[PDB]
Amino acid sequence: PRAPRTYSKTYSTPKRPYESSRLDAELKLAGEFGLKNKKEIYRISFQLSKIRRAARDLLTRDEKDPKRLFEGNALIRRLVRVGVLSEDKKKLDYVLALKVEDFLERRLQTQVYKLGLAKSVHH
Amino acid sequence: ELTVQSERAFQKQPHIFNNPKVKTSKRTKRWYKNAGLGFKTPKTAIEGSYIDKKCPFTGLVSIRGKILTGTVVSTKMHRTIVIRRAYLHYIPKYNRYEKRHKNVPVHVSPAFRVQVGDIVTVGQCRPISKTVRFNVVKVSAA
Amino acid sequence: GISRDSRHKRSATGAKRAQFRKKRKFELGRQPANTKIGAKRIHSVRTRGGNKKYRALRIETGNFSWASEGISKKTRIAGVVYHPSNNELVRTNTLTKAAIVQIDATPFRQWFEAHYGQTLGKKSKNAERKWAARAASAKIESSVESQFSAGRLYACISSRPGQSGRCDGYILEGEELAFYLRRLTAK
Amino acid sequence: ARGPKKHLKRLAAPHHWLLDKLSGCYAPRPSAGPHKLRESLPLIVFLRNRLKYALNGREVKAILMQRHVKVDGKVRTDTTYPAGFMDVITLDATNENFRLVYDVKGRFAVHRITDEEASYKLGKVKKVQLGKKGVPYVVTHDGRTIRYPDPNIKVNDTVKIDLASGKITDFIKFDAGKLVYVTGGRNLGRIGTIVHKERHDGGFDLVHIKDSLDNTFVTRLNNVFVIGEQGKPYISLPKGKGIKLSIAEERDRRRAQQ
RNA sequence: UAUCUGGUUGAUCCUGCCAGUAGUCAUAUGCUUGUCUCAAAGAUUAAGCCAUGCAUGUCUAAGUAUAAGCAAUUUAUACAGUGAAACUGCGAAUGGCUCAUUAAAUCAGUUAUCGUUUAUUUGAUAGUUCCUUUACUACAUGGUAUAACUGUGGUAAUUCUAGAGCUAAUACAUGCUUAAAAUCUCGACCCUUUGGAAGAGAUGUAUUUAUUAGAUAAAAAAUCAAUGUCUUCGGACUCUUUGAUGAUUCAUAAUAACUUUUCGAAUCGCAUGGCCUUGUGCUGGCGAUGGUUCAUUCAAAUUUCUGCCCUAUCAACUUUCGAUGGUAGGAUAGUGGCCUACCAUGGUUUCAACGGGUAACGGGGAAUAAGGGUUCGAUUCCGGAGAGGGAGCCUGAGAAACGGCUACC
RNA sequence: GUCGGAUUUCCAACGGGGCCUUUCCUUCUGGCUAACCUUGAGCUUGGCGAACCAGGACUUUUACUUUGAAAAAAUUAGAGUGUUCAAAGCAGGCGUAUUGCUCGAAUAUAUUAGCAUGGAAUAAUAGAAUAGGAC
RNA sequence: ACCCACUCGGCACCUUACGAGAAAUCAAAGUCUUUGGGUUCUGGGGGGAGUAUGGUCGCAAGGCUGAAACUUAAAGGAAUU
RNA sequence: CGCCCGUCGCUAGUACCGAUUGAAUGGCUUAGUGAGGCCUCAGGAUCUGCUUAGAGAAGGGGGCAACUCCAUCUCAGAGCGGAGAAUUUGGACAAACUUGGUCAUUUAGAGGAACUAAAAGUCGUAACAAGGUUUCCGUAGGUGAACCUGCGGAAGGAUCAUU
RNA sequence: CUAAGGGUCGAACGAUCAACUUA
Repeated sequence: PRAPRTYSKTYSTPKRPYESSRLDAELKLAGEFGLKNKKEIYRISFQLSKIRRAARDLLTRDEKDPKRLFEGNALIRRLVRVGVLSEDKKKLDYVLALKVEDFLERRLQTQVYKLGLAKSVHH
Repeated sequence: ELTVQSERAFQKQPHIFNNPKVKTSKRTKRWYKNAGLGFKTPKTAIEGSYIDKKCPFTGLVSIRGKILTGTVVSTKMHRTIVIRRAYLHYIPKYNRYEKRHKNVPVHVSPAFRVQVGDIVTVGQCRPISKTVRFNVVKVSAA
Repeated sequence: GISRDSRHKRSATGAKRAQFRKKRKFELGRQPANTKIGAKRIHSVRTRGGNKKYRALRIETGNFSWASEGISKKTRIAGVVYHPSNNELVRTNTLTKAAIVQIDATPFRQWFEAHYGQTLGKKSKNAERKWAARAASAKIESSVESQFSAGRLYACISSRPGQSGRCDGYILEGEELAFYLRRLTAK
Repeated sequence: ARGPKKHLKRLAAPHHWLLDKLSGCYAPRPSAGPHKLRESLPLIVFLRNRLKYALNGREVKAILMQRHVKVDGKVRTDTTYPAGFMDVITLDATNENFRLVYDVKGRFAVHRITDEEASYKLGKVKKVQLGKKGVPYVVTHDGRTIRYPDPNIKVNDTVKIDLASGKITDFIKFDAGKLVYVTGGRNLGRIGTIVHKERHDGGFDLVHIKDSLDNTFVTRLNNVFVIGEQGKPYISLPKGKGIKLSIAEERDRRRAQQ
């Protein structure tokens, strides 16, 4: 009779699973960023869809809106904190212009490569 | 109606005693109460002779809670009439309303005069009968 | 036992209500008392939340009060002569609320003789002063005094015997006495 | 169900208790007492999760059995005693007296009062009646019965109970220009002044309480608690005094504090 | 992340369906299976049936002990330390499990109890109980068992029980013990008659009945039936008293009675202190238990408004023998056809009544998607029903209880 | 006018309130008498009551819409938070680290029905016609 | 009674296609993805089948309401060669 | 030399009808019988309190001679009472059984009449061209079979055309 | 035993009569 724990699925399978154009796109991304499962690409796209949906819902509200402002800066502050959005792009419109590569670059795997301690993403 | 005493028992206001050895004003004592909510007691309930222990102004019933309104569709019972209340239920699916009606049986007092096709307001009181749970407080007709 | 719910009865639309619950205890109902007269036998029935109720059977004597005079004297009962609801109660002489009993009324006559100093039909300054002071009020209606010459007045039990274990009431006087007298007299 | 219920699962407990949802499936159901279960605070949760003096359930029991706390003058020994609004817990050890006052956010507080302040408790009377033997009495919000009160005292006012002697020493009438304390509802914990009220003789009397920052809100008369006149509170107000800043102002306050 | 494709034709554009596609707190199964965290799990058919073992018993400083139980009192001659069993007081009606029944029923939001009960708590609350009330009676205090226990036993078996002998209570059944004043009733007497009265009874609370008060928007005069305060009896007359509610025959008070009679402490644990008329004299604390009434709280039970799946190859339903309403009475803790006696013939319905099916407990919610919506919801939370199918009942504040009994299949 | 924050008279716009133009959009007892014609030498005694209330009064009806109280939690969206990331959870953070101190534990949605509330568009609704019509 | 001009209601007709439709074609079959003037009825792949049964009307023949099991990946519409 | 229709015959499946006052299962229910708990009218085993109540006879105190006073092992006899089971009259609640009725769910059945699936069964050629009798719609009759014929209507015709 | 089914002479009213039935 204890309160049940909450679980959620963090990835979204593509509606079209069988397409050469998308298939090669994720293979290029996975190989460049060193990813084994394409569910990792499915996961990171799922997070992008959620924040885009939340940001889109904010953009249908007028300016000087307490709900739009508070959640708008909070989402913007989180994005600039994690490093996916530059300081001069904090205007709530570039948030909709974020891509998967920008989020993938912030992963610790790529940062280890960038600082020069692995010599290869697989390493 | 025609006769105040038309039953086997003697109809009287409970615990109201008229002393047979005095000649005080307004002969038989007629206890009356004010329902409230701006509902004035009709003069018939003040100078009348009916008892109607369930009357909202001369009986013992206390009126509290909802104060509904509706027209009169039937008057074939004794001291009790049926009212019809019309509302508009909203269906969330096809973005509009529909007409619906409910027949609420209410208790009426001999002081009031209600006919078929009369908008009346009824107040909630204690259960008077199996289906009757409202009392007429004010008839609205010219 | 006897149920007291509204789930075993037809609805206002004539529909037959289906069974929902077994007969609950907070809707229980016990049997009628049917109180007789003489040889007092009062039983007790345990009710909800304690509060014992005295079930009355065969009550011999009760309390009756003269509203006009304002007194209340113990008086023996001797049967009922009129009952509005049913007539078999009159035949069986069962004591229930709102029943026209025919009381002994002997103490009431004794009180009147000892209070206002007058006799119904049929030497001390302290007593005489009250008797003279209480004048102009020793005259009552003809019906009550006529029944006093009969040594019996009519009354009406105003206390529920089964629920309270006591049957109390008042002596009829006024329009009620005239009303009930006509029904008894009516041919 | 065939009688009363003595249990409280850890999902139907009042949300202002700030209880978790993983440490057990039950909640400390308060026993019958001065206040309702949904409008009070058990002694166990207050000492275990608020003051953090006790860790486990038995530690609260050991502390309570040792005759340390004193609620409204009485020592008390029940772990589920329903201490609610206007309840003062006095601790002989640690030299602290604690008063249960709602916060702006919607929960209880740990407001500390001086020993002089703990000697008196404010109480909102609920009923005034002429009891048996013709003696008048009043019924405060805590259920205390005080005989022979001031005739000027009527319904919906506040009295200053002496606690130690249980006698009324001061009464505050309900009128315009009175500082109150909202107890219960989505607007609970707000402190403001009364400007006017619409009587609405059908139930649920409403009063327009105005904050010191020109903010106005509507709260039913059953959820109000007059705590003094305009500008002078008869009780030491909690920190913040019910300003009720918005989510934007709160965030700037945090960023101005870190 | 507001997306389609393949298939009728020699070929084309359509309608149209099939199939493909992705997801499922929707399951089942197959193949394979290395790790960390979290975690569902005899619901679907059978609310089918159950071996066996458990699932509710319980004490303090403070109800009752001489265990013919255990240590030691050495502060205790009656125990007074610990303490099985038993009596007693409470709890066992919570929790847990299942979704069979049930389609204005349950249930959800929302009202009322001025129409009711309420253990346990919280805050208050019994100078009035000796009734020819002067010997009629212990009030520095009354009576009666009984369990455990000792011994006799019975039956194959049972949480089966008897006969004999004790003993206890916060066990049963009785029961008194503190002032002073105030009115109602009485009234022996003085009896001048403006009239005063020695002395006696009752007045707490609880149940029942009848009556009264429970109120009071604004200012001045003519008289009386008898002057009423004080008197120049020319009359100044003010002084006077009852709260709340939108609203009550409300709370409350006083009269006249009713009770076979409710309560008004014969209970218990610590520390033992003061006054002296120097005494088992008189006062005296911190508590526990219980108790009548009110309020409060945990509740319980009725109840105002709106809202539930598919069906007309269900169009009229209900009232024999309760249906609609009224009167009066029973019963209930209360309102009420809940029931009874009489009277009137009403009440519902195409605005979807009634009847039938439900792989129907309902809701909070779950899956699915731009929006709209569709489907599911036994299942952790809330409100309901049941203990195999029904009926009946004791105890208790609370059960129509089944890990309580009684009867039938 | 402070050093990419923030001011005074502003060209401008935008929602609100009040007043007048034939446009009462209820007033009686009251006390505040209010804005007091009240004026004492310039901080002064006496204007029409809701702008503060207690009460009588006609308060013709809605459908609709704005706002507020109300919609138990869990759940959903979602603020903050190094479960090491994450599913989660509501924890945590900071010292002179021997005395300790302290921000949190939000917010939002929640059908229909019920309650109050400002408005008057939209859609109906009754008023005074062999005048039983209003001051 | 005819000629000319105008007007209202008609049975309709000729030419174009703004516009609609899959096209044949349409002064509506137009003012429908720039989707909303008011209202009624009917249809959800082709067979089984307007069959079986149950109601209802009729002297009968027959009319109204009206399925399911089962089977199939096609039938069907307009045009081109 | 395309497509296609029906009767009849063989094989299988599905559904309908069907005499058998069919069968089985479950719900509802008239009536009869009616357990049991409960409430009432009685009942009285049994236990126990109180009031006298005389005697078989000891004991002590008093006239000390007969005689007198109360306690005792003992037994009748009379009432004043309290608790009080088995049993019992009546009443309401009402399990269950029997007998029927009704509703709903499956199922046997000679035979009758259909539909569907059936590589190359028989007979005829009804429809698609003016399909060789233009088709189709209704109605009635007839015929192994498609189908034919009578009456009325339609073009979905083979005629947008006779001032 | 109760209730119900009439004539009748003069707010509906007081007298008078006999009759077979039903619940």
